[PDB]
Amino acid sequence: PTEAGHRLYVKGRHLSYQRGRHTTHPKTSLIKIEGVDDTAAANFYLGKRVAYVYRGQKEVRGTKIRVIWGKVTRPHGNSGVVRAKFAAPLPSRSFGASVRIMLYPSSI
Amino acid sequence: LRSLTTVWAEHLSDEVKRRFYKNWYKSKKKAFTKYVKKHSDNNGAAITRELERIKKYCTVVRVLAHTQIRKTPLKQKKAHLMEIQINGGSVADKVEFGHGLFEKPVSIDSIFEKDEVIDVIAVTKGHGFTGVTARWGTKKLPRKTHKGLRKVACIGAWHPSHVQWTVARAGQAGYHHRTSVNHKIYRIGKGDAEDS
Amino acid sequence: ADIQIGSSAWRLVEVGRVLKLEGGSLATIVEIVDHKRVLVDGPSSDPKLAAPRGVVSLSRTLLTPLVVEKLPRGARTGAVKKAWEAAGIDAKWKESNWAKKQLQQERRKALTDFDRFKVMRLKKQRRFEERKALAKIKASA
Amino acid sequence: GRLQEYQVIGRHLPTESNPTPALYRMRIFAPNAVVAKSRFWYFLRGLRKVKKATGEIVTCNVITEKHPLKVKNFGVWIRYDSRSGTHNMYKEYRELSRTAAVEALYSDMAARHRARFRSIHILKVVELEKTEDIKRPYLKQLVTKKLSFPLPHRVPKISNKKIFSAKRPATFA
Amino acid sequence: GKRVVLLKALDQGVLLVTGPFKINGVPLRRVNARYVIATSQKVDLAGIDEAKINEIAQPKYFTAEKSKEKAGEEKPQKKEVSSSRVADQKAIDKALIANIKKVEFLASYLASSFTLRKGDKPHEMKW
Amino acid sequence: FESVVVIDGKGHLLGRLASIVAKQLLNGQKIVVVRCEALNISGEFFRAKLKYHSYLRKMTRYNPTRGGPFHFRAPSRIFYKAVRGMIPHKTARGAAALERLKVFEGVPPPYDKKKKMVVPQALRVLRLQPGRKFCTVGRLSSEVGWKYEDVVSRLEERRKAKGAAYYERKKVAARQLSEAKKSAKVNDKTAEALKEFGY
Amino acid sequence: MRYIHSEETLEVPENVKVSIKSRIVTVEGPRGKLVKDLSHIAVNFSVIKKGVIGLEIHHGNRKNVAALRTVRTIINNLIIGVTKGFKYKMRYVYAHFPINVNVEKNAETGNFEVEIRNFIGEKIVRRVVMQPGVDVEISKAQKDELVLSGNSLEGVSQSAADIQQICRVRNKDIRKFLDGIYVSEKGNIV
RNA sequence: GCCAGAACGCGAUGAUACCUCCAGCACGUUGUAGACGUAUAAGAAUAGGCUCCGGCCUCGUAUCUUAGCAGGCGAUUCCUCCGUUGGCCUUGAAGUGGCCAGCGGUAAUUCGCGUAUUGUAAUUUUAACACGCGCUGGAUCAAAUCCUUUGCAGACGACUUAG
RNA sequence: CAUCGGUUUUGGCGGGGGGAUAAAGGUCCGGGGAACGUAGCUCCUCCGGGAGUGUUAUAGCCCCGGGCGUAAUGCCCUCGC
Ligand SMILES: [Mg+2]
Ligand SMILES: [Mg+2]
Ligand SMILES: [Mg+2]
Repeated sequence: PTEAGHRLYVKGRHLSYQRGRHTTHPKTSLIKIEGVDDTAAANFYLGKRVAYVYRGQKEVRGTKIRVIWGKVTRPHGNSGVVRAKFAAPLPSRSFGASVRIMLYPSSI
Repeated sequence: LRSLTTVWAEHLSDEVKRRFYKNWYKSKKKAFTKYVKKHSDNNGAAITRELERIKKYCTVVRVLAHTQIRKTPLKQKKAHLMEIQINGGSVADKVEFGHGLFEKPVSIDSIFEKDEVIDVIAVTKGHGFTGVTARWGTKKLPRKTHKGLRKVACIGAWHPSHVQWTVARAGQAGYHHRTSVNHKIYRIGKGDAEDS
Repeated sequence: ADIQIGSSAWRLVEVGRVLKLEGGSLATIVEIVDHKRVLVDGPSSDPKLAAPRGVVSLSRTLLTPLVVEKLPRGARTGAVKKAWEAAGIDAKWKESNWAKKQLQQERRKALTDFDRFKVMRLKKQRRFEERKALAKIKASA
Repeated sequence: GRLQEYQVIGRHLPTESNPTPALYRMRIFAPNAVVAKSRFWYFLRGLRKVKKATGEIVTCNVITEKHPLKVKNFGVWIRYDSRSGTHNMYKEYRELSRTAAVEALYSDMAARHRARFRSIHILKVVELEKTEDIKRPYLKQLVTKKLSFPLPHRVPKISNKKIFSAKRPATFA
Repeated sequence: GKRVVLLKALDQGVLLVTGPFKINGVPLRRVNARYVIATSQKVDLAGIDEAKINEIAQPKYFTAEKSKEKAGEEKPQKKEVSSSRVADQKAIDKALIANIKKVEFLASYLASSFTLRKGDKPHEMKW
Repeated sequence: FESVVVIDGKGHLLGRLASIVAKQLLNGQKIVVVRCEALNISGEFFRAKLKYHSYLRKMTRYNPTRGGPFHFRAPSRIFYKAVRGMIPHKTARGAAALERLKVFEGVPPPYDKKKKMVVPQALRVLRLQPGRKFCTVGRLSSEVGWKYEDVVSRLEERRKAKGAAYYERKKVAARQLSEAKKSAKVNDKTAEALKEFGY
Repeated sequence: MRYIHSEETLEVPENVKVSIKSRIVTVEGPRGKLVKDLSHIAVNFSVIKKGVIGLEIHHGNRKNVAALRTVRTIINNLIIGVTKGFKYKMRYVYAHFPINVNVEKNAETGNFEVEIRNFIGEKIVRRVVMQPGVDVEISKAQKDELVLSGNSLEGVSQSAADIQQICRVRNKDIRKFLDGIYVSEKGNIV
């Protein structure tokens, strides 16, 4: 029997919306990627697909797990945090939640 | 400080057992009925384990006291239960002192001496809802005052725009918990002597 | 004895001291400019350990146990290179534990997907032998 | 900013009364040539009555250090305006180039005497040929017999993104 | 997560791959080139006929009878594979597996699956 | 990165540790700080004491039972006041971020057997310049009304005594494992194969 | 200005053992052993040449260099203490009321206790407990004189100052009431 | 020392009827400030430390674990690793870990058989808690309140009593 | 997903021009100097140094000129991918 995991994605945390102190723009989200600590490393993940996986209370299409899809657009700041844009603005209660960063379309 | 464990001796009198009910007259008096099996079963190994715990771990030991209100001319039958701290030697000594005292009456003679200075703790005499002059001893107002004499005139300045906690207000007086200290004993009389 | 005291004798900053600059290069100290800056010259044939002559802040360098003996102050390139070769600094650095640790990091970063799998397989086989040895030691203890 | 050294030659515009006027050379430490020409007219106005409107810039080119790899001692004379008067001072620096010494002074004079670029005039910058020309204590201690010192304390360099460390770092690097 | 061998790039980002069915159970299959990682390990194709690489890279080969066989009216049973495709995979595997087995760990390396452990940073990992 | 981070509070500066911890809590990281009686504050202890006395004099005038500031005196609560001032605690997001933090005096179980992490950005041995003065939050708490300086002190001696005994067992295992590796009969070919792989 | 090197040296007699674990200085001599802690000053110790201990500070700002000479004298005082000891003489000064003094070594603690009665008309009793390791005697050679002896200068000097500070006059012109116990010469035992 | 006691702070103890409680198993959730290896215990100094006493110390860029239908069925082969049940000992800071018995499963090495068709990407629906339903094996047969009464108390509640 | 169009962001590559046609720098050939004075030598200690003489010797350094050399690098400005 196998004694290993099955993870094919990098782990990330939804930090916050794009904002300027007293104004926030839910259209864009800030995502922290575990292990990414500078802009030269955040360039690898540009364009990769990001998925926020949460649970609903009703069973639709034979499941309770729901997904919101997105992608990494550009680096943010100097510390490797990146801006991500999703199909719908990502929920505000999920600040600090965990997102999956797939290795989808790959240039390597 | 945290209470680690409690050990109860068997054969508790009804005076103790009434303290654990509000309707003792119609109850089944099941208090400590399943507990006495600890003293009996396995030669009281359950009680022995608890005593070993107190000696090894605890740093403060107290006994659970019990009054004999049936010996007083009071209509009450509930006894007042209490914790008394065993000040003295080592923790091992305190446990053997308390354990030997189980179910054994303790007289006031041993605890206190004739010329000892003690502190007396009780709840004072209740007076009900009383006014400002009785609660705080403020000066009474002149007899010309329109809306009452036994009052405080100014209950605060304009600012702070609140009535403060330091201003005398009517309310409850008496029935407060107090600890009166520095009381000298003059005599410890005997209940059997005819010349007390 | 008479006096028994410990020792915290650091590595001195001196003309001839070999520094390790950022990136992995080496450079001796040819003249001290300030208490925070030195003039260095890394005349090493190997491009990895070669450093151009210039001033570097001491806060960005790491002092090494290797010292170029009796190097004259302010010696130019060539004169430093002659002393660098005479002292055999390049050879001594190779056996240094810092180089071995640095080389080990480079080898691990260069591993590919196949190599990482092979590293797994060869580590598991090696671990099995050590597990047998340790169990025998404990049982026979 | 980071300063270059320019030589700027100026001249009054020739007129009928003065067909051939005099040439005025000057060495200026400036971040760029635009400022260097601005500094030239500022110094020439007070000195030789010449104004930019009635003058022309003959040339403005960079003087580069001849030996940027030799450690040399510099002595600088300046005048500056404090908050209550004007004072002349003399300082000494140990750098590689005359420009490097001048950048040091502007930071040194701002740190210690709170002076700014707009308050300092660089009168003269010279290279001390020997060691008995040094007249300051902070510079004499760097040219001793065999300078060799350790680096006590010297906290290590740890990545600011590595928030947590498993073991306590040792300050013996 | 599986590891497969690239046969031919067809068009519009579509790749024809097969991780030998007797190694990791990946049949002849089309995969878009954006959803793969191209490693530095190359398997020599000396022995695989390019003639049979064609006529299966030619389209409609995979979805020829999808519409014909879509029965879902009901003890479920596996959709039996067309005997033509079973023979086609068997023919290709003969040369491919023989070349693969000549490398000490390549046979086991292909049989395994790829996963990310703790501390593995894909932006830093070489392939 | 991790699941739960246990931070050894000894030797860290109160403010610099609090800011780092505050940001991690908002990002969604659960943090446990132990040995908060050993936290440091820069400057002479007299200034630290005077700063707390000015804090003690601020209290609601008309009713001290309501409205705070409710001056807490334990070292774990002095630190928690520093962190709470760095959180938007009046919102549901800031309220949840504070629920991720547990602060203790000493090292209570089960944290007595978990790895203790340090924050180099806040270590006073790295930050403060030599020759400058500093104090300890434990000493400041003691002289403002804390009651368990000695109870915690005795419990830590027991923990170190228990921890000390665990160390020889660890040393023996390390000594035995070194012997096993040297005495292991391993294939020669795989020896350099792993060596050229960096392992 | 920061100084790249400040240095002090201290001669160690051949009959004295000096130990410095980290910065805690232990001096062992004929008269006993003394321990001093100096972990509050950043200093480096070294052996220079056959019985001399070097003290150096590497980057000081004239406030650390000042502490360099202080440490040298403190360490030199430890060496003197275990070889020749310290002896303080104190004389009694009064105008009308003789000062009655009794000294006795406490059995439970071990420290000498100086008890002063009959200050200027005073009925109160001034009890002063000496620092550990200090011996108190009443001199027989000269009348009205105390003698304090010990290896530690801090212990001896602080003990002598405690006696002097407790004998202070109150609410009187101190230029007229020059009464108290005042420290005489501060030589050594040997 | 003394007064109050958080009515959303906590501990010990006694008895707990029922639509009950304890343990195990099984299934499910209109549950989750948000699992995916969610692995890692000396103490202490930092102008000094660790040690297997041989030596070592910027560096956690480390160590363990890491292959197999989300991981099958057999074979060859090695006594490693993991989980669980029972017994003994031990841990009180908000009680947790250690030796031994049995049972169960296991690539250090080498193979054979099965995967396909989810059709070119669509979360990888699987963990841990909490709760509910049910079954099995045991355990138990209680109080409080209203009411009448008391006056050490009381505006009314409340409180001290007694039935 | 592939191939395009518009806008934009971030990297990399090749080639030109300019300044003292960079200044430096390496090697060689010349001239002139000194010390934080290398060898040798003269003194006290001589475990370890200090003092003097001594201008390259059994290290070297500074200044000026000239070949290799139309050297390289660097900065700025540019033509493209
Ligand atoms: Mg009226
Ligand atoms: Mg385009
Ligand atoms: Mg050029």
